[PDB]
Amino acid sequence: PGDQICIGYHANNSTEKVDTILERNVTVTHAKDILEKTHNGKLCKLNGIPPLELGDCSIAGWLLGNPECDRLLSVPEWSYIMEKENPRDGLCYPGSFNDYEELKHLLSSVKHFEKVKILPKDRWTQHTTTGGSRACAVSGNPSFFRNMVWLTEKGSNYPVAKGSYNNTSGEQMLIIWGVHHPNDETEQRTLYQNVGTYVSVGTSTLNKRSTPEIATRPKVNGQGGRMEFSWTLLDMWDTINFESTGNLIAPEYGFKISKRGSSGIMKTEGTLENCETKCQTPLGAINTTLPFHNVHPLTIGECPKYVKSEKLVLATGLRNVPQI
Amino acid sequence: PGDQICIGYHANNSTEKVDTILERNVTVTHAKDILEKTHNGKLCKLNGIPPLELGDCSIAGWLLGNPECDRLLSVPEWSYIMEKENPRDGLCYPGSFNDYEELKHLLSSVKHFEKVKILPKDRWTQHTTTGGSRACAVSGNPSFFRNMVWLTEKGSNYPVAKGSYNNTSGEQMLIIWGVHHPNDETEQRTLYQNVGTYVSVGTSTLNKRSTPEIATRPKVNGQGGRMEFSWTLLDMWDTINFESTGNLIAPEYGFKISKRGSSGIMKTEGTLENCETKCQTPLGAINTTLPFHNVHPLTIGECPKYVKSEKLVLATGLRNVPQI
Amino acid sequence: PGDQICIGYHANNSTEKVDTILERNVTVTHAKDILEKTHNGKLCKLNGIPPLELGDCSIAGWLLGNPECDRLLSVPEWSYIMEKENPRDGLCYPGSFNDYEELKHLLSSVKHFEKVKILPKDRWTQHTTTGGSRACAVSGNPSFFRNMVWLTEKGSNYPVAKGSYNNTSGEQMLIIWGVHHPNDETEQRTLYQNVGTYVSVGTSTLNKRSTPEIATRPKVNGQGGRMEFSWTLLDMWDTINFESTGNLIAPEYGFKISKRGSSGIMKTEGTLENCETKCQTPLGAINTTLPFHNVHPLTIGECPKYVKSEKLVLATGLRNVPQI
Amino acid sequence: GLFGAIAGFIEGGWQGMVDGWYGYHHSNDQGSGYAADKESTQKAFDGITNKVNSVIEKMNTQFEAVGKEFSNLERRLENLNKKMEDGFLDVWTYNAELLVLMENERTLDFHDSNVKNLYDKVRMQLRDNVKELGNGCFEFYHKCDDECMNSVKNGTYDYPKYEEESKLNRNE
Amino acid sequence: GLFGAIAGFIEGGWQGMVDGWYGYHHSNDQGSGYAADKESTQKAFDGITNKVNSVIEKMNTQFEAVGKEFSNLERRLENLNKKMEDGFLDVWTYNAELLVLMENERTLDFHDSNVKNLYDKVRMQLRDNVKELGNGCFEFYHKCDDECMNSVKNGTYDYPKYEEESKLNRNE
Amino acid sequence: GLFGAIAGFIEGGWQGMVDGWYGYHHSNDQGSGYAADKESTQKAFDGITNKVNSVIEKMNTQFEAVGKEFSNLERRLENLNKKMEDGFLDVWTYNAELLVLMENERTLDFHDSNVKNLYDKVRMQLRDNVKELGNGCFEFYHKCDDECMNSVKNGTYDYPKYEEESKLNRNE
Ligand SMILES: *[C@@H]1O[C@H](CO)[C@@H](O[C@@H]2O[C@H](CO)[C@@H](O)[C@H](O)[C@H]2NC(C)=O)[C@H](O)[C@H]1NC(C)=O
Ligand SMILES: *[C@@H]1O[C@H](CO)[C@@H](O[C@@H]2O[C@H](CO)[C@@H](O)[C@H](O)[C@H]2NC(C)=O)[C@H](O)[C@H]1NC(C)=O
Ligand SMILES: *[C@@H]1O[C@H](CO)[C@@H](O[C@@H]2O[C@H](CO)[C@@H](O)[C@H](O)[C@H]2NC(C)=O)[C@H](O)[C@H]1NC(C)=O
Ligand SMILES: *[C@@H]1O[C@H](CO)[C@@H](O[C@@H]2O[C@H](CO)[C@@H](O)[C@H](O)[C@H]2NC(C)=O)[C@H](O)[C@H]1NC(C)=O
Ligand SMILES: *[C@@H]1O[C@H](CO)[C@@H](O[C@@H]2O[C@H](CO)[C@@H](O)[C@H](O)[C@H]2NC(C)=O)[C@H](O)[C@H]1NC(C)=O
Ligand SMILES: *[C@@H]1O[C@H](CO)[C@@H](O[C@@H]2O[C@H](CO)[C@@H](O)[C@H](O)[C@H]2NC(C)=O)[C@H](O)[C@H]1NC(C)=O
Ligand SMILES: *[C@@H]1O[C@H](CO)[C@@H](O)[C@H](O)[C@H]1NC(C)=O
Ligand SMILES: *[C@@H]1O[C@H](CO)[C@@H](O)[C@H](O)[C@H]1NC(C)=O
Ligand SMILES: *[C@@H]1O[C@H](CO)[C@@H](O)[C@H](O)[C@H]1NC(C)=O
Repeated sequence: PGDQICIGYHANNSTEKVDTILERNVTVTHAKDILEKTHNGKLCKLNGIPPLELGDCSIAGWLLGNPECDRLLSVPEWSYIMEKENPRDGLCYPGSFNDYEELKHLLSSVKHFEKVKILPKDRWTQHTTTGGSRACAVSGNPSFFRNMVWLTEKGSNYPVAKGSYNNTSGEQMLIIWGVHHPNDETEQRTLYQNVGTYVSVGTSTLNKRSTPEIATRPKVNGQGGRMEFSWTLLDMWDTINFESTGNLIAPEYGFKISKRGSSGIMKTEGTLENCETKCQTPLGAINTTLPFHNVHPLTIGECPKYVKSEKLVLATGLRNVPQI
Repeated sequence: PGDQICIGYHANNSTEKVDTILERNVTVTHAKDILEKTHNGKLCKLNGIPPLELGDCSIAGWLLGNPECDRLLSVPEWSYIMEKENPRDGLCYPGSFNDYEELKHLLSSVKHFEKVKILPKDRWTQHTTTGGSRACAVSGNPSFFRNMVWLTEKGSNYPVAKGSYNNTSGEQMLIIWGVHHPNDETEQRTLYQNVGTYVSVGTSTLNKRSTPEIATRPKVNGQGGRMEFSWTLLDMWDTINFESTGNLIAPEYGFKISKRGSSGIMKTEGTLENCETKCQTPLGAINTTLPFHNVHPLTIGECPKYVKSEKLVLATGLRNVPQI
Repeated sequence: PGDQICIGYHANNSTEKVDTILERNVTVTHAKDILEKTHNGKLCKLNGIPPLELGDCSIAGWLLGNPECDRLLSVPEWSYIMEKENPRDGLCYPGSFNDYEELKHLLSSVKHFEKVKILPKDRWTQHTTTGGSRACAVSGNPSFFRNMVWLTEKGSNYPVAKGSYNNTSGEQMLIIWGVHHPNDETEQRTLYQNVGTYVSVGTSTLNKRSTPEIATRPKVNGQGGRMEFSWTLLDMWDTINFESTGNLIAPEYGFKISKRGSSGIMKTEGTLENCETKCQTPLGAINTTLPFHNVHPLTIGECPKYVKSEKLVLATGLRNVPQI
Repeated sequence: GLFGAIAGFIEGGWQGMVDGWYGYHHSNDQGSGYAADKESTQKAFDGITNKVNSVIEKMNTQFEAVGKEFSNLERRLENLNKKMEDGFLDVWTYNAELLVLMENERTLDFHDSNVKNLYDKVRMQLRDNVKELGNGCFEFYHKCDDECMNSVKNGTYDYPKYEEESKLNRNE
Repeated sequence: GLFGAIAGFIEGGWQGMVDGWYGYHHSNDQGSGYAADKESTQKAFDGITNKVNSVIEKMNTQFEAVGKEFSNLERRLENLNKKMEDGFLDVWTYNAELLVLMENERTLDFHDSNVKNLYDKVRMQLRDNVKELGNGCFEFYHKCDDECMNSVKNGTYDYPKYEEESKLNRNE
Repeated sequence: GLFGAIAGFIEGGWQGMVDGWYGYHHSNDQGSGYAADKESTQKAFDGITNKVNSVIEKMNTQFEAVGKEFSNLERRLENLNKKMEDGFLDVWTYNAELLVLMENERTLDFHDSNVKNLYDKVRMQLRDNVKELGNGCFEFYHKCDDECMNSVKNGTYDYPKYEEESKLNRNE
């Protein structure tokens, strides 16, 4: 029996397993897990920029100025917006908000507003502007959405109410207005004096109008009346004209779009923690170099790609075969 | 010449063919067809539960109570709904049905209603309720949708008509109402006495109103007038208020959602047969253990996955090679 | 040392490269590029049929008959429609066009109209029909959309205006109408005499109405008023009835659909050249036998399949290996 | 094929071998006959079973069309819905057809490999105690009775045992 | 490569073999020269043709974008339409690019297999009538004239015919 | 496996070979030991690195869900959006899982090929100067000291150099 040389391959203590088309549960010498499965369970700043935490406020509650949302009257630039599934503080005086989901979608490309006092309340010299409701009470007295103006009768008269604003602000501006639909004729008379009224809004492109509807409805927050809100994005250098014989809920402000970019509304019951991330999910932040994750499909930031997989492991080494 | 041993492989009489990337029409010793191509040509019960067969009725004809649809006045739980492409019996008094496709989509998650008499007709003590039309004639006399009430003048008067219902039924309830748009002023006066009327509907979330439109239109089923129907899903414990000075077509009933689950409307001209299936298509029922089928993309039940393929055959055995 | 035979493989001067999963930049003896990357930079006839070149006109400008679009008053069959991103000549009298994008989508299946004079202007014997605007001026005098009729007061009266048309044309017919929303009461009185007017339109299936809105708006093309246009596809053998007490902008014509088929609106600033193609993109025409292209995703004609790829090259030959 | 055995150096298949995919035909003084190789057949059978299950399983949350209706004023939305549902249909038909082609290819090559590997296993055990005829057969330089044939077929052939006798016969 | 012939034990290719993908170079008393193997080249040519057609054909009902427009109050619908059309674009670009990579891989290995199988076919026919040099060449133990070379190249080499002469020369 | 070496004719792996995927164990008068083959290991390492990058890279413009909301009167549109976003999710999960399976398969076979090719390279160089034992080992017919072993391992074994001595020893 002479000198010998033998050809062979590496084995080790690895218990790493992979699947193939032909065979499942194969032990290999080396493998690469390419799926991130972990997150930190926290809502964080995104690249150092905090989200806008609405708390118990809805998007409508914020922009109208529900008095329960006063912390939000001036807010800095945000990276995403946190909204609860069913926020308590929205339309405190009950009603509706036309094209509300379109407005929320707009917010996915906006990172900051500058609130501009476009129609200062003191200029309504022919109408009462202090009107409020117990539905919006503050410290036990009637009040109202902070950003809006409830025009009512003055000296027992309501002349045609006309206001206009030319957007010279340098960017497109979000403007909201409403029409009050009273419960009954007493309400209409005591508030407006006039009957058969309308609210007209007109820009270069929009012409929307309303005749207020008097009708008995179930009480919501104490009120059978409703306020129906609408909105528009007023282009640079365009003018908006409001004209009404009664029932106008006028904006005092507009929200100039002051920063644009990728953002979004995250649905969460949680609160911001003192943490930093490049990738935020509703369940928590991800910090990984891996190319895939299975944490949640709705992520904001510089994220890995989401898959439903429970495992994604690539073989790199060879079949790990028991020694002889 | 000495003893021999030879290595070889199986051949047989198989004519089964498969394709590969590299070669087409390869005969193999064994193969597995994974595509179901057959069905029984019948509409069947789905897991023992029959579909709702509308016959010549549309969804609107059923829910309004077109008199041609009286077999449908009380129906048990269904597994799917069969509707013809162009059902004859829908809006017998002509008109429109707002958000009709949204209503049909709702039905894809509903498997039963309980029809509840929410606004009994006898309680309209200040209005006439026997109103009908030749467009809805039964046995040669004017009649009307069975589930609805046409309020007209009584004693030559039409006072404000107010009805309300609080949904205490234990589930969300579908409620339909209409507004009559007359052809002419004669019609409006003889039916309602009043002019410049409206129909208002209000819940906690919905505030929809109408001013009836008097106008000459082509006759449909004999009538130039129209009835415009709308609907809502009234939440548990919410109230609906109807208020009208004329032209209201009131519901007498609501449809409480009494069973929920995966369902759907199948478009078919066919009729139910005495057969059972786990998987129904519009062309017929499928009974297979195979993972794919190519019968039709719109299936209801526990079905294989649909592909457009004409064939899907997996090689399992080897290339079947002619003997030597 | 004896006679020899050797087994080997082809090499050549090829520098063609391909990628695999395992290795990038592999030189092969033969390869097949399957991706078309070139186009001719021109807008062309498609199979000998020219596009409809709108020039500075929008779809609305064409169909209403903006006087700046008079070249388009009669147009032959087209293969596609070229529209600029922001055409100058649309609603010369400012306003809106309801369901405008739905109308544009309809055009993706229409290749020709026959314009039919359905409501000849001379039959409005009780109303003035010569009304025009400086917003639509021609040769320094007021004019109006060529296909529409502005009904105004005659002899200081405006009786109920009624017109009707039964579609006996043999195909479905596109019909457009409008309502004028004046700036002020002077306008309303001088034009119509009547106040509290309406425009009603009714077919077998459509019942749409309007109350004109008087309101101050920013001037567009000199005008604070607006015209709100709507449209319908009138079925064969159906009738349309117009009825108005003022503010009706009536069609004089309907557009009978005279050819149907795959078409589309191409967005382009370019002009038709004297060239022929089977495949048109907004960047230019493609002429290729290759199965894929990367030129632009929006193509019209018999085209290859679009992919975002920069390269798609299939190896056909073997690894090209340096001689010994 | 890829491994050169099936329809290759082993030119044809055996109608007479009915109890497996791969195996043997032996010829000696005692007689001749076919026999399947149990081990390699079973190994291939399990691989193939796993393959068919894997292909099926990867298309289990495949797209399903859901019936919806649209008004005559919702033609864009109708078209979007149609293009979506048809688009997914085309993707999944592609996934299915491509997968079946690619895997059929590999299945046929897998069997080819299995035959080649079986041949080579036998070859590497028998060494120069036999002649390689080039047609899948080996001719023995020593008499190989039924028990000897069984040892070849179960991988326990004893080269040293016949080494002496074979080399004398190869040389004489 | 996978089969170890191309850029493997056959270290380089032949610029001088111009009429096919695989073949022979022979050297004897009469002379030397290249010749393509017609049968194996044709077989590979047909496989490759089928492959290119199959890859193309599986992406024939591939997604097409359809131009639609949306109002300033239909931004969600616009975005849905965009995400859909772009989503399908990305899926089909993936299908195309992946398919071309995976199949390019297999194409190069296919040629490698074809060379290996050709070598082995010749080897298994020539047996010990030649020396295997380890570089793709066989050196004959008997003189092999042009007609002899042609029989090797068309698969009709007669081992028994030269068996006697070769074994004497191998041993002397 | 496909190439019959790993868990094949080379029945087990080596815990003692720690500096590469494939290589040698030698035994002579001077001693015994393991050594990785640098060239074949490096070649495989680069292929595998390229593979993992390619699989990752082909799913880089993969679909992303985008949060949108819908009214109680937009249930069809909501459902369309959901079916779309879920549909793409399922397609990309499929692309990822399938790709990882198919490539894992090929990775294990790639290593098998690399071992087989290394064995064959050594075999085709050593020729009849050794005995093929059938277990991955070659037994030398001439003494092969450490420098001789190194020449085998770097592919510069000199057959002619030992040809005379080996043939005498094989025959005596
Ligand atoms: C609204 O304000 C603008 C800015 O003061 C008015 O004037 C011009 O509008 C253009 C629009 O392109 C601006 O870019 C210019 O800055 C202005 N040009 C000048 C020097 O007058 C505009 O006229 C105002 N609108 C109305 C209805 O008066
Ligand atoms: C409508 O009916 C309900 C049930 O009778 C009324 O009363 C409560 O409503 C709550 C809502 O969450 C129900 O869950 C309870 O069963 C009721 N609580 C009790 C004990 O009163 C409701 O008030 C009615 N609506 C109106 C407007 O009166
Ligand atoms: C509109 O015109 C048609 C055609 O003249 C009228 O008459 C029939 O309509 C049917 C509809 O299916 C057509 O197919 C026939 O050509 C007509 N039949 C005959 C012989 O009268 C229709 O009546 C008209 N509409 C109105 C309201 O009068
Ligand atoms: C492999 O095959 C050999 C040859 O047949 C087997 O040896 C025989 O085993 C059977 C069953 O015990 C009996 O016929 C004899 O005991 C053996 N042969 C004779 C007559 O000596 C052997 O068992 C097999 N080995 C393995 C590992 O399966
Ligand atoms: C394989 O090649 C051999 C050797 O060339 C062929 O035999 C010759 O055939 C040609 C054409 O008929 C003639 O040169 C002679 O008849 C043969 N050679 C001589 C000189 O004897 C043979 O035809 C080929 N066989 C096959 C199956 O193709
Ligand atoms: C292959 O291996 C051989 C054997 O080890 C190498 O030859 C030796 O090279 C080293 C470094 O120069 C020294 O030990 C001697 O010069 C050589 N051996 C002796 C003692 O003669 C050779 O360099 C290697 N060749 C290649 C191409 O890498
Ligand atoms: C995987 O294989 C190991 C042994 O290698 C075994 O312990 C385990 O049961 C297997 N797991 C699965 C998923 O079957
Ligand atoms: C498939 O092959 C068989 C012979 O095996 C032949 O009869 C038939 O023509 C082929 N069919 C096709 C699709 O070409
Ligand atoms: C591709 O390879 C060639 C040499 O064959 C080389 O010149 C070139 O740099 C390579 N290109 C890339 C993309 O790296």
